[PDB]
Formats: sequence, C-alpha cells, structure tokens
Amino acid sequence: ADRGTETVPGLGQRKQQILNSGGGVWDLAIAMLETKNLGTDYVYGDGKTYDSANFGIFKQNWFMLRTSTSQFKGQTTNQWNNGAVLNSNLQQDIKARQESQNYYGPDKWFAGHRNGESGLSNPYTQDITNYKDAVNWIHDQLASDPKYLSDDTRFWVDV
Ligand SMILES: OC[C@H]1O[C@@H](O[C@H]2[C@H](O)[C@H](O)[C@H](O[C@H]3[C@H](O)[C@H](O)[C@H](O[C@H]4[C@H](O)[C@H](O)[C@H](O[C@H]5[C@H](O)[C@H](O)[C@H](O[C@H]6[C@H](O)[C@H](O)[C@H](O)O[C@@H]6CO)O[C@@H]5CO)O[C@@H]4CO)O[C@@H]3CO)O[C@@H]2CO)[C@@H](O)[C@@H](O)[C@@H]1O
Repeated sequence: ADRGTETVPGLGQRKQQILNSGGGVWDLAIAMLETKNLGTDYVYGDGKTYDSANFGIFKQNWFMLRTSTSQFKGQTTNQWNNGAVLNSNLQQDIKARQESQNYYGPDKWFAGHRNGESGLSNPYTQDITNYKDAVNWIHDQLASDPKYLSDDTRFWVDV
C-alpha cells in the first residue's frame, strides 16, 4: 500500500503547536508529509545549498523563500543561510509558507515548493500532481476526526 497510518510519540504536541502558532489543518497536512516528527531536525538544508536548501517544518526551499515571503523579500541566492532562522521560529515558518502560497497561488506554490524554480515552468507534471494528491489525502484524513488534530497519529503517503 502507498499510504497508511503510524503513531509517533510527541506528534500531538507538535500538531497543537502548529495549530496554535498560526497554522491551519492545511499547513499540518503539508508538514506531516515533509517529516515524520513535524520537526526541523533533519540535516541542515536537507543536505542542499543555495536556492535548493530546505528549511522549516515544510522543508520550504530558499528559492521560494526569497521570491514570495515578506520575511525574505528580495534576498539573493547567496543569502541562503538566512533561511535557517525558520528552523527555530515556527510562527515565522508558518507565516512564510502561507505568504508563499498567497503570492504564487496554490498551483504554482505546489510546483515551486515541490520542484524549485524549475517547477514554476512546468507546474502540472505527474510528480507535482502526485504530491498535491498526497497532501490532499492527508488533509482529508486529518479533517475526518478532530482527534487527529491532537493525537499521535501520522498519516503518510509514499510519493
Ligand atoms: O530553484 C533551485 C533549484 O531547485 C530544484 O528543485 C528542488 C527544490 O529546491 C527543493 O530542494 C526540493 O526539495 C524537496 C525534496 O526533494 C523532497 O521532495 C522533500 O520532501 C520530502 C521529505 O524530504 C521526506 O523525504 C519525506 O519523507 C516521508 C515520505 O514521503 C513518506 O511519507 C514516509 O512515510 C513512511 C512511513 O514513515 C513508514 O516508514 C512506512 O513504513 O513507510 C512510509 C513510506 O516511506 O515518511 C517520510 C518522512 O520521514 O517525503 C517528503 C515528500 O517527498 O521536500 C522538498 C520539497 O519541499 O527538491 C527539488 C529538487 O527535486 C530544481 O528545480 C533546480 O532546477 C533548481 O536550480
């Protein structure tokens, strides 16, 4: 099976931090696909650098951060280490992602989040659509019972 459930100690505390730090159920769904622990403690930049570098609980990339958020408006590729603040500031992390999606719109945001600058030029590939559909499924699972907003259940999808 390409999707399912698992129980992760501490997840509910993370879900409630997200929902109490400006996040909605939609942000939770994206974050839940990004990491198992709703955390930022994957390797720095997810092992990537400059525009590809991933930061925050959604693993937003620096290209998206510098082009579409008020926190990083107008910054350069070389300034990519400036995104690291999102690894410790959840409020700004969520606000950045929400702003990013409002700048690009959901379609474009999905493409540029999933595939960087290249995704903006081809936003409806099968891979981006699959990622979109997985996030939608996870959101549907979380929305199906309020207990999933505070328990330790993770809904995962293999994209
Ligand atoms: O413009 C700059 C250049 O950008 C390039 O594009 C980049 C882009 O900049 C950015 O770096 C982007 O980064 C992606 C990244 O590639 C990746 O997709 C990432 O998404 C992850 C996350 O890292 C984890 O890998 C996560 O893993 C979860 C699994 O999906 C799954 O849910 C799993 O569940 C399992 C379960 O736990 C249990 O074990 C069960 O038994 O089995 C299940 C199945 O495994 O749990 C995992 C979590 O632990 O998946 C997500 C999603 O895939 O997110 C970012 C996107 O934000 O990459 C692109 C490059 O592709 C280019 O455009 C370049 O041209 C530019 O110059």
